[PDB]
Amino acid sequence: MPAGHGLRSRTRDLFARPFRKKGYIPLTTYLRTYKVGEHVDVKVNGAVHKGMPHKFYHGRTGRVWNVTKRAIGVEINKQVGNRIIKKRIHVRVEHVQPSRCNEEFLQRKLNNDKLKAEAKARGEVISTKRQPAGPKPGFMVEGTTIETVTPIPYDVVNDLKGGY
Amino acid sequence: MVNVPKTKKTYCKNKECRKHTLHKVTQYKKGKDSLSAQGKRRYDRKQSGYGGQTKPVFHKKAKTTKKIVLKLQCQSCKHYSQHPIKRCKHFEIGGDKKGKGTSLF
Amino acid sequence: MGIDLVAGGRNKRTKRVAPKSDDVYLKLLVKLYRFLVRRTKSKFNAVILKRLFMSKTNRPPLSMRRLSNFMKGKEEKNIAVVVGTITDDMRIQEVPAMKVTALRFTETARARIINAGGECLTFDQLALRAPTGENTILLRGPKNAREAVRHFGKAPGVPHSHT
Amino acid sequence: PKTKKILQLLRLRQIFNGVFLKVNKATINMLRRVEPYVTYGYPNLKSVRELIYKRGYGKLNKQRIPLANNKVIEEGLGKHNIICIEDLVHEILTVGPHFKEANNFLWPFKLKAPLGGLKKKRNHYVEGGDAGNRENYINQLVRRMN
Amino acid sequence: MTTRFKKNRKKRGHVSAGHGRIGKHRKHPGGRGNAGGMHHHRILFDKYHPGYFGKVGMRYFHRLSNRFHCPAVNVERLWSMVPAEAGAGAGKAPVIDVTQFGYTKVLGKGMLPPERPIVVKAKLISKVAEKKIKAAGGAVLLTA
RNA sequence: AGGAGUCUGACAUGCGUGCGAGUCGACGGGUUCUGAAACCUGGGAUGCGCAAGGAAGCUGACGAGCGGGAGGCCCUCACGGGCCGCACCGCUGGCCGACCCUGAUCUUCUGUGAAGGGUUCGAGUUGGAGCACGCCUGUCGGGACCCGAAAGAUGGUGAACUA
RNA sequence: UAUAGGGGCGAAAGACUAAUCGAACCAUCUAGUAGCUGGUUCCCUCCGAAGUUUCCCUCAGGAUAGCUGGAGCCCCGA
RNA sequence: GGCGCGGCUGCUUCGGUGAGCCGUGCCAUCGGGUGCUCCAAGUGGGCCAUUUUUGGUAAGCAGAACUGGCGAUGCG
RNA sequence: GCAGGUGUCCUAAGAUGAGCUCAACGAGAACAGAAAUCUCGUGUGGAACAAAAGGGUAAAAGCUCGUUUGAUUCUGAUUUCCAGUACGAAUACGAACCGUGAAAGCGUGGCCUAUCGAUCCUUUAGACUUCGGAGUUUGAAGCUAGAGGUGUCAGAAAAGUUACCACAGGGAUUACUGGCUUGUGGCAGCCAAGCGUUCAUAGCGACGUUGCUUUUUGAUCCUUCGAUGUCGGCUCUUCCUAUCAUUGCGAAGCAGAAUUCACCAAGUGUUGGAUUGUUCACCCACCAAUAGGGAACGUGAGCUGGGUUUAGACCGUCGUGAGACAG
RNA sequence: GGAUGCGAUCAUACCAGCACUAAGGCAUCGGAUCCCGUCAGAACUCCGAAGUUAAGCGUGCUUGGGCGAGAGUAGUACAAGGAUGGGUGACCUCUUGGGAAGUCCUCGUGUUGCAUUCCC
Repeated sequence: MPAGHGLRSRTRDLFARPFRKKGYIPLTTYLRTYKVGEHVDVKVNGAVHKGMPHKFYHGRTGRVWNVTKRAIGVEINKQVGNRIIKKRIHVRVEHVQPSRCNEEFLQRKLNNDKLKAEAKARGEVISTKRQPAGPKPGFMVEGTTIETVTPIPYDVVNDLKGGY
Repeated sequence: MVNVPKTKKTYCKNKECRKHTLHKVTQYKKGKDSLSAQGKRRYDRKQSGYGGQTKPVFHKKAKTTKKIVLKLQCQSCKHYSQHPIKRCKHFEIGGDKKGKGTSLF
Repeated sequence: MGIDLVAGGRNKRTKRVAPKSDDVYLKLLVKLYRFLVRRTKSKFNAVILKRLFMSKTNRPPLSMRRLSNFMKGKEEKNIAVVVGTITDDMRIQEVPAMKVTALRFTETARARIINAGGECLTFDQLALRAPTGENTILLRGPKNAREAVRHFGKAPGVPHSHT
Repeated sequence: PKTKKILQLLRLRQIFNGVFLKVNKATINMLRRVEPYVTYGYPNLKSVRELIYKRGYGKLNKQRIPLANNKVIEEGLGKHNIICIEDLVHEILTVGPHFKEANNFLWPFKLKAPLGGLKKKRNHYVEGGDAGNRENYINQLVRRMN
Repeated sequence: MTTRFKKNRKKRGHVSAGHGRIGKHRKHPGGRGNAGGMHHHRILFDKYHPGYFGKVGMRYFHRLSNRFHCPAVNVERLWSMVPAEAGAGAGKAPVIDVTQFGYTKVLGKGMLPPERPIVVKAKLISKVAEKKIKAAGGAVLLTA
């Protein structure tokens, strides 16, 4: 028999829910709409049957790239093997969960910068960190997106895994 | 096998309406003939009586299984369409009628 | 020893004097730059040197048009450094002046630039009178342009999707 | 290969290479995927002198020419503090302003095989072996690795 | 491995389209037609090259417009015009001249960019519904 | 001692050099040495280009930045920022045919053609090119690195053996 | 002294047709063709394999990536 | 990365909103392990050990996974 | 490898909206058991969803009712296909166009997790294009899209024998000797139900259980296919011991006495014949007893040549036949 | 301090049991000519206040069996890295970083966001 990827094959978390998550999901997830650059998990609710990606994707965190009507496009990168590319996944919001880690982070960034302003008008710590930031030119982003998606086509793990 | 009405309503493909109207279903074969085709390449290319590649008429052949097999012909404009792939066999038609519900008898 | 350090032996070695420069006059020019480079401020001449060693995939035609829009008076008619050659392809009544320096020009390009202004300079006269190599614009390629990146083989080669 | 990648991250590219590391549980969780393959611990102030003196080598902007007399008093870079030998050994082990990045040495100590040997290599500190964490015995071992 | 017919690969450029794959352009019909007879050629040059060679084209007379700005019949500026059926003027890239071009066909966005005062001239053969009514007159040029 | 990548074509390349929006030269004649060959020249041959689409009609524009990041200047010089600016890549969107839709002005046989949009495909700018030979390397080819079988086919020679 | 090559001759074994017969011998086509076996001749340097995946009348091969290596061009990365 | 100013836009009551876009100013424990292009190679049949396996009484079995080595690695 | 499905069946077994909520068990209904039906109470996913498995869902995705046609045309970003490779399939759109529906919306085929076919040709669809003096009819040629064969499913037009054979190769792969294994085979130990009049152990001894040998069989595929000569036999050398006899022993259900079991022990013996190619085995008289097991099944540069195992031929069986059989 | 509408957390929001939205801030309730509907106002639904608190909605309590969560009590299984560590062997073992489990006690018979906003 040739190998494949039976798209539906091996599915027990990927479609089963705990006792505590069984029954119909409240429609608030169905309603939730996101902004571009939101970081969101993909991880199906099993008790919704439509708008799902292909099951292997579950437990990866993606960036909301754009939206088409009802379902959203979220960008992810595949993993393991050889030379692997960024891929975009079409998923409704029933299977897509906002990252609390990212909110926490955003907050921890503001806290940091409230302090940066306070400590640069009357305070001292660092010095060296003040020298980089102040120079920089910025900005957004797609040069460095192509930079990201060229080493994650990884090098040595690919040859290591390419024979055994 | 299938109830399919011979008489249905559908959208036109065609650019004289380009909206919705009544359409008539029929199963189709003719063949050609008057010879300009493969039929000529064979007539000439006999060439020691060799039919040759005029046979892929055989293998002894048989697996059974189709797609819908239609042309739906407008009864109000003559512009009318064939349909896209999904999986049938065999196919019933007559003037339909019906797989009628409901029965008490 | 390490494996790291063996990979460290496997970096480049870019290094090359090209296999031949049959022109002796180019062949002397390409050496001159390692004496002058570490002996002046001139980063530019040090860049021209790599690009007049290594390749034909690197040696530039520049058209009078490709000077002409691109020099346009807001770095105010400096010295235009063309590593390979100028080519004759434009009519506008061409350049706003100009000191252009290259390995080679065509005779039509030589004629048209000097009758617009300045001089078509040779790179050696450039090295003599601009040894610092500043107020100078490195302009430019190509072989990197539209025809031909990987667009080879027969009928090509394509955006890509497949090829 | 995952641990070999960690031996490179600490830089350690050959046997009897050495690199100094800082103070944390987090660093020793990192180190304890490397534990059976290394020995580690604090060497004293003198044993870091009588290893910096023995086995220090030069920086980038040249090759290495070494941590020998002249070339640490007058040579060696430094923008943080005074780069010089006696002064650096206190600043690194006193662990203050930019001295986790003064190490940032130049870059691995190339240690001699130890004088009179180990007690056997396949064993940890508990069983009288060499591998693992041990303050006392590291300073013994580096004064053998001269 | 070799006999250069076991590692080689193969002998003639096949297994390549059918069942293995890459390469040629492959799997053909497709249009075919017209024959070797009623066929080519229409000679075609964009109006920017006559504008290259206006100033140096000093075998073409200047006239009502200023000395740079020349009437030029493009049929007698196009190399390989005589074995061509007709000479057509194509409209790419600017004209910055006050020319008068004579053609056997011209593009609509071939007059229009050199609108910049011009007289764009059909030759008799541009129609080509013009009277070779047995008669006499006009002709096509001949040269190697 | 002999004994295996040959020969050149095509198609694609690498490296190099002459001219560079064309380049490119047979054949003849003219002329020395030489059976050679050379040189001048008409310039065959009209490729690949110079722009494209597609069955076929027949049609056919070149402006922009944005980011990183080459470098000059202004400054002000321990530091340092501001501007332009183009390489090059990534990213954006309009255009030119083909398809599909709305089409003015209007011409008023007939249809051309401003404005504007969708869509994929190919094309054009800041993604502007070549040709020529030489020298390379591949592919396919011709026996195709070399040897290596039983074969199949054509036309002759054998009934001095043997039936 | 007849009968000559899928032809002859056979009291028929596939026997026999000049030491050659389930198709004579010779010469030619011919340098057949071989996913098969064998062999393929001077030095050194830098880096240094694959024995895996899809397709394939496909599994003693092709094909296409995967694994490599050179040559150019540029200035992140755990 | 964040903010403000100004234009333009959207979808969804002649209805409410942000988001997008452009323009302009302001303010912010490692250490070359490394990107892109052309052209080429044997392949395109392995082995073993360790760990986790599945079949098989087992096997110097068969067949995977994860890795290090032999193949292609000397020297002790 | 285990387990098991799809190559169908469906214009309602789709769509939507309102309205309802189970399977099932107890209790109740003359007759009815299969008894529906009718009622009440309890009733959360155990029911129901055509179809595997699995997972899903309770004013539903399930039920009921009406209506409806979107199983419409054209386009596709992207996922799967496959990390870049096609058809397929999905997951959405927009454009055109409708429905239901209060409408928001839903509706891009079947609860979901997705349920198949290029290439020439032919078929038709729609409009338009085109076939070489003009002119006019006829067909052709063609774009774009759908349906007709490929289940050798990323696409050939297609039966066997050769024991008359031949060739290139392979120990990449069989028979075969060798090697590994040791289920099978041989032999042993342990335990000792039980039987031996009574008595586990004179003897016999099941179940179960642990081993040893490598000499039967099986397994594997490491070794050889530029070649390892086959079985059986003979002769000739040598060995093992799990000993058949002989020596010395112990026990007995050892009175003698024939014996029965077992211990030590390999020195020497272990035969001659009838059938069969046989090995093996059956039989006969012998004998003290006529033991078993290895040495490439010891032994073909020793023999033999009966079998196996070429080319000839018969019979039976099978096959239309060539020809085939662990006949 | 809070009953009434729309919801979030969807096993801390149960089964079961005992007080309470309430003289003019509900549901039972009455008329069904009616729109609506059924077979049959029972449901459904136009209409509407005489009764009722008796419920349902929901408010004070009950842990009872259920369970989230945690506290002791079972460091026990299990497993990553490493050992010329042991054992005839299946197997164990030290070291390095980790470590469920049943019983008992306990907390808990809601929580949260928008409404209409109310008797005191």
